[PDB]
Amino acid sequence: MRECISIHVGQAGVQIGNACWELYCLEHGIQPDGQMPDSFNTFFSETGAGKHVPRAVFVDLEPTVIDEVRTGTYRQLFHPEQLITGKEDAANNYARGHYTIGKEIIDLVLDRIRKLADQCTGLQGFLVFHSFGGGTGSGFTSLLMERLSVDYGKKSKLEFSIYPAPQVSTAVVEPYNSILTTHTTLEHSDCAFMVDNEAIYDICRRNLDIERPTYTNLNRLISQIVSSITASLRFDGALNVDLTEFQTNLVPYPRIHFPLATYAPVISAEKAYHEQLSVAEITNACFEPANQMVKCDPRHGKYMACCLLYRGDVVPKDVNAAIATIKTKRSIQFVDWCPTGFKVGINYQPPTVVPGGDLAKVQRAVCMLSNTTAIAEAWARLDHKFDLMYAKRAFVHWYVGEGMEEGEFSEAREDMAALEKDYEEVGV
Amino acid sequence: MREIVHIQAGQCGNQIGAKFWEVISDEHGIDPTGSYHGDSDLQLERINVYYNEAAGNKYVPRAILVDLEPGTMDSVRSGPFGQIFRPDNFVFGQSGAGNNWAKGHYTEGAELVDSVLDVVRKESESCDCLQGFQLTHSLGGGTGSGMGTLLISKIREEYPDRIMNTFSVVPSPKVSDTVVEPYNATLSVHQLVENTDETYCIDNEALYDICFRTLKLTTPTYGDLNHLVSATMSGVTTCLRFPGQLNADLRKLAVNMVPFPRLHFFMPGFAPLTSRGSQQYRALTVPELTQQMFDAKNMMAACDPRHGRYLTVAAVFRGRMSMKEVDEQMLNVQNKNSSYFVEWIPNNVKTAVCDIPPRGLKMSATFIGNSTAIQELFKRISEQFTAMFRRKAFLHWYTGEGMDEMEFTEAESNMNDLVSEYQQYQ
Amino acid sequence: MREIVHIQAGQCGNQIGAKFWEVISDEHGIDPTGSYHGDSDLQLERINVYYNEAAGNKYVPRAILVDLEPGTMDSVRSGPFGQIFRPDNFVFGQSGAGNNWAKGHYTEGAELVDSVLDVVRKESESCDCLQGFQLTHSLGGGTGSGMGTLLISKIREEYPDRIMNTFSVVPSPKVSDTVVEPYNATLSVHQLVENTDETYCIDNEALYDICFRTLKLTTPTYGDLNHLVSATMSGVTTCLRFPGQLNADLRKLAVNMVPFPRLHFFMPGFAPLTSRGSQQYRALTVPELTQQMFDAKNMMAACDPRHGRYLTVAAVFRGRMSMKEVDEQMLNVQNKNSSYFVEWIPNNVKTAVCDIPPRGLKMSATFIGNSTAIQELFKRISEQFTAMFRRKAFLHWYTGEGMDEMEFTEAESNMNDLVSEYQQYQ
Ligand SMILES: CC(=O)O[C@H]1[C@H]2[C@H]([C@@H]3[C@@H](O)[C@@H]4[C@H]([C@H](C)C[C@]5(O)OC(=O)[C@@](C)(O)[C@]45C)[C@@]3(C)[C@H]1OC(C)=O)[C@@H](O)C(=O)[C@H]1C[C@@H]3O[C@@H]3[C@H](OC(C)=O)[C@]21C
Ligand SMILES: CC(=O)O[C@H]1[C@H]2[C@H]([C@@H]3[C@@H](O)[C@@H]4[C@H]([C@H](C)C[C@]5(O)OC(=O)[C@@](C)(O)[C@]45C)[C@@]3(C)[C@H]1OC(C)=O)[C@@H](O)C(=O)[C@H]1C[C@@H]3O[C@@H]3[C@H](OC(C)=O)[C@]21C
Ligand SMILES: Nc1nc2c(ncn2[C@@H]2O[C@H](COP(=O)(O)CP(=O)(O)OP(=O)(O)O)[C@@H](O)[C@H]2O)c(=O)[nH]1
Ligand SMILES: Nc1nc2c(ncn2[C@@H]2O[C@H](COP(=O)(O)CP(=O)(O)OP(=O)(O)O)[C@@H](O)[C@H]2O)c(=O)[nH]1
Ligand SMILES: Nc1nc2c(ncn2[C@@H]2O[C@H](COP(=O)(O)OP(=O)(O)OP(=O)(O)O)[C@@H](O)[C@H]2O)c(=O)[nH]1
Ligand SMILES: [Mg+2]
Repeated sequence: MRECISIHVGQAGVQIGNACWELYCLEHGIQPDGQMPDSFNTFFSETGAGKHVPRAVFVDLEPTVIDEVRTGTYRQLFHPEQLITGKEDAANNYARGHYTIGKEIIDLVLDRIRKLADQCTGLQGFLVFHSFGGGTGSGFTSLLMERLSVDYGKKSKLEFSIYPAPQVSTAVVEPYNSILTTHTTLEHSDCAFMVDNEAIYDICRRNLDIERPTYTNLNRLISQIVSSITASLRFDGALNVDLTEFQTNLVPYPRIHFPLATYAPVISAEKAYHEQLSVAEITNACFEPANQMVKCDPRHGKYMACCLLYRGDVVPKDVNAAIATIKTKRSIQFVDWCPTGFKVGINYQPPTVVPGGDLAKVQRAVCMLSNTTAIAEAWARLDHKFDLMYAKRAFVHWYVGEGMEEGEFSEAREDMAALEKDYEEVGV
Repeated sequence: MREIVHIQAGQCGNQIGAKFWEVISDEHGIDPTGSYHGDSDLQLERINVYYNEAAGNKYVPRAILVDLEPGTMDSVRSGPFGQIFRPDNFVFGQSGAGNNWAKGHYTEGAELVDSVLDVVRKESESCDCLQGFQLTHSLGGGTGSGMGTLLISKIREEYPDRIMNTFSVVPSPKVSDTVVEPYNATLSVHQLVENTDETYCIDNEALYDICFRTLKLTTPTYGDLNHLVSATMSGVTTCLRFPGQLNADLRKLAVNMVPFPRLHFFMPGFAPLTSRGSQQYRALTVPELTQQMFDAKNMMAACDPRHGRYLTVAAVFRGRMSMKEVDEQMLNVQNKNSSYFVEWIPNNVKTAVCDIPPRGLKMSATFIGNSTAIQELFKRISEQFTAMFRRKAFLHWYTGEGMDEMEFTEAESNMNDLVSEYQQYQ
Repeated sequence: MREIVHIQAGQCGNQIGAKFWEVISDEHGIDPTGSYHGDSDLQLERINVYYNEAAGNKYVPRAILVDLEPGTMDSVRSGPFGQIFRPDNFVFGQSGAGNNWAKGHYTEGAELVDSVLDVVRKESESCDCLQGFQLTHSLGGGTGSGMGTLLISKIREEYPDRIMNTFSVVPSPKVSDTVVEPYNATLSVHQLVENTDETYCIDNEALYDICFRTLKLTTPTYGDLNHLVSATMSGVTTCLRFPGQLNADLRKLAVNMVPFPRLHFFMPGFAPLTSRGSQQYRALTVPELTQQMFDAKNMMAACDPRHGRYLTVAAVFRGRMSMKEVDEQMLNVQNKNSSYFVEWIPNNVKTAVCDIPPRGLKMSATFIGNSTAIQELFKRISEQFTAMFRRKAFLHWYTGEGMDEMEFTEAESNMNDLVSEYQQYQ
């Protein structure tokens, strides 16, 4: 009787949702036709007699990925009203995703959200996947987040954001996108996990022993992390969590709400035969820095809040002993004023592997979410990029021709410096 | 003729109560269908302490289950021994609190309080002369602690002279399982010092050491720990239901232990605790029971019992025993350790003996101690709490619900008042 | 026992009457030869309301077809389901009106109304206990409007105590079809004020919007719309033919709908409406039907509902349903939109339920609303009239046939009276 509605905005969001709904429809035994030959009401609606509908909205201002979906093998699954398509892309511009083109499509998706919210009882939150560097995938995200925090009020909202890398770059206006998006999403969203590409590249190259990843492998990893999060809602466990728990464990002040997510174990089938997997080595291997999904140094700060979800048949006495032998080490130092920074969750279901994928049948799995400190040093790196593209007034006319003023960039820089100094004050 | 209704609040007390009705229903010999299949007539003269006979000789228990997320109730109801609970009793909400004590106290509690009080009012008026109420909640989470707190406040506003039992798992010294835990602990102690006659503190780590170093278990699950708590509860209240040679009901214990009406936090324990590996190397006479009882590592709280002195001790025995052995070996135990006991209370024992044992074993015993060394645990709460209150951490998720800072300062002064009381008498 | 004859005037009326007898012969399970091939016993015990028996087990539909252009009579005679009419009914002249109301009301009526009145006298004498008649025509041209209104005034002065229905289309705001439209439209309204109990209105372009955005067809046709008007007609008359849990024939709806005599212009609607592709996913419940009902998009007239206030609502359902659900949902729709209904009319909804649904559906529902906002439509008619009446264009064609200017002024005066009467209670 506990529900959650997922939305997908932008290209990264709709492809990562293609992978996520692939894992979801694989998980409960349902065919892609939408029939099955009593808990999956938590993500699905029932359709009359012998049919099921997922709860999703795939909003894109560029029609080609929606047409690729409707031609794809999941054509018969969804409802053909819930694929909302604009007429013009944003071309990696934040103002076109927040103001100019995207404002003509917000009424349809808001009526769709209000219609999907009427068919349920105890609605708990929204899970909207979006990227930073793109135009429509951040501007429309800002508009929907501001509008929903206006409209619904006191319900939860969790995000998945793609972190723009310091070294690797694809677009050129990505610091503008991230800075203005963090300028406008800081107030209203509840907690948003950050995930980079290049750490997924490195853990794909080194731990699973792969040489060349396609984009679907990174999306399979992020979809496995999403399923590992909401597996405490989809079934039962000895010590269960739900979606309205993490806000009380991860968010100390109503400004700092930026955790990083991690998974374990990352192995191939050939490395899985010659190692018997106890809980101690995997809980220690959560803290090796090469397996963190964001390019940062966790040794360059402290750990503030730390949540753990377990999956598979794990008994709890060795769990408590593993956390006890974690805390006694020297390198993993903690913050002074937070002595109990652990939130533990266990589920009975073991995970499943996608056929043709990159995972073998491993009996256990760990998801670890961390609100640590040193990530904001990466913030300084990102902030430094902004200084370059404001020192010569680069690319300012392409932004101000769409209805923006110059003082917004200075207010964003002031807000980000304020966030960094609040951070370092709380740290030191 | 003395009646006790049962309320379970939260997740932890709900699983404890599932195993508790499991153990009691196995002991009195009644089947999960509700039909009676015991062996003697000694059981059925005393079945009215807990159950009701209902129109076609089927029996129902007297339980009311309370939570805010439905899946716990589904896991209890769909499982085995889920048929005998009457479906009018299940009262819950739909939102959930989730480690927010103001949400478990102020907001959803006002949504569920009148329905739960109405059902318990009908269940209390259906009974003749009730002796006590018992609740099982946890001290860590939101719905358990908050709704058990508000329920106890409403009940002691209603019934002024009926005693209250309350079994509460207490936060851990080594590793916590929730992050906002000292706030929950401090406010829950602030109300439990006000409104409860007896209550018990259970640690998880003491249960872990019990199942490791004495039982030699490899794979402990939560149901088994709950079976240990069920065994202690049945051992405390096996006197109401069966004949005795020195009987001791609940009010006898309540006027036995407490010297002063705030110091009612007990540490319980159970004996014997045997493994199948080392079963043959032992005998089972009363020195084995009385040596495994008065024990350092056998306590069900993570506090070394010789870190102070004792105030009072109660011991409830089960089996066909000999009384002269019992009281001479209790005087032997007080003779051996003269330092560990308060002198201004002499005769620091309280004894009781009933006849029927648990199913399969001959002798067993339940140990209850009001000691002072548990003050150490109180220190490791309040110290932690003060550190978080020095930085105003995590306050806004409470503050946006309706709670103010003066509540926390009053509760901290109350906890330091309670450890002032416990340091006064040693 | 209750008896209704049919009279079709005008082209649009002749086509929609062909489709009306089509859907009646498909709902009642009979064959185009007139012979019987139905299954149930319910389809023959109430066949006296629309047909008549004959020597040789042959059935005749009770209709009379009037016009002046024999091409459309050849069209309904040559096509399928043109066999069943009796050849004494096909009455017409040879001249044609040419979309001129003065000729149709004052010249051809003197030649045709005598014979039509004699045949309808014999047919109304053939029946036992008559309830009322219903006509189908338009409000835009010359033959249908004038001949229908003249026949209706003769029928009102003949039978003063029986009901009338008129399913007539009204002019469109965006694009017109005929240049002589507002003259005959205002004069037809001037007659329909006097001579008719009740009359529903259709606009063509709202049917175009419904067939575009909801039905999703590539090629909208005239016949499809005709079928939608036909389904409205059948779903209104569906209580006189089948028993139900709460039946409601036409006089009951007449006395439930109009509060005042001159406020007798309604707007109809149909439900459920889904396409071919999007058919399977959404369900067929009373919530989905009641949600799809109250919309600006469902309304088959060119009038926005939420620019004015609803006076009355009659919802006639078909299928096997549950009564407390539809009453609770009527209460929900009344509580949701309090600004949209008349305050001094409490409980603004009227509910009827019949058993036998239309064949091919598990449930269906018909909506009839009486909302005053259609005065806006009257505004965009009558103001237009003044424009032509500022320049006296096209007038001597009407004037040479025996018609004066003063009746145009009095018809505009009566239209002013009705639009100000809508304007007073708003
Ligand atoms: C104590 C012990 O190890 O023996 C078991 C029980 C039995 C427990 C049984 O309930 C087991 C429990 C397991 C240790 C755990 C268990 O699988 O999960 C549960 O929730 C239990 C407690 O119900 C389950 C199903 C067991 C094996 C054990 O319950 C525990 C560990 O308290 C129980 O059914 C009996 O009949 C007891 C009777 C004889 O006294 C012995 C044993 O109990 C005592 C008093 O020492 C029992 C054979
Ligand atoms: C909603 C729908 O598609 O109904 C079809 C009809 C059918 C319509 C049929 O008359 C079609 C119409 C087409 C949409 C249009 C059509 O080709 O041209 C016409 O003038 C129509 C209406 O006579 C034609 C020939 C159809 C396909 C359709 O008419 C429309 C589009 O209203 C009709 O013949 C039936 O048998 C109905 C039986 C079951 O009730 C369902 C359907 O109608 C209703 C009221 O739901 C029918 C299958
Ligand atoms: N003996 C048991 N203790 C349990 C069990 N499950 C959880 N717990 C204890 O719960 C303690 C923390 O309190 P909880 O989180 O259970 C109360 P919670 O906030 O979950 O209540 P809800 O708001 O109703 O969800 C922790 O110390 C655990 O040891 C169980 O099955 N048995
Ligand atoms: N739904 C439909 N509406 C129609 C159809 N044919 C006509 N009409 C509508 O009817 C409107 C009015 O037409 P009229 O009855 O005035 C034609 P009139 O009698 O004046 O001339 P004749 O047909 O020459 O006798 C016309 O403007 C169209 O909007 C049809 O097949 N279906
Ligand atoms: N993990 C992952 N990241 C992707 C994928 N596809 C694109 N990205 C990232 O998307 C980021 C750019 O933002 P986008 O969301 O693609 O841009 P947009 O929102 O579509 O804006 P428009 O092009 O105007 O429509 C790039 O940095 C990509 O790394 C994918 O399949 N998996
Ligand atoms: Mg794009």
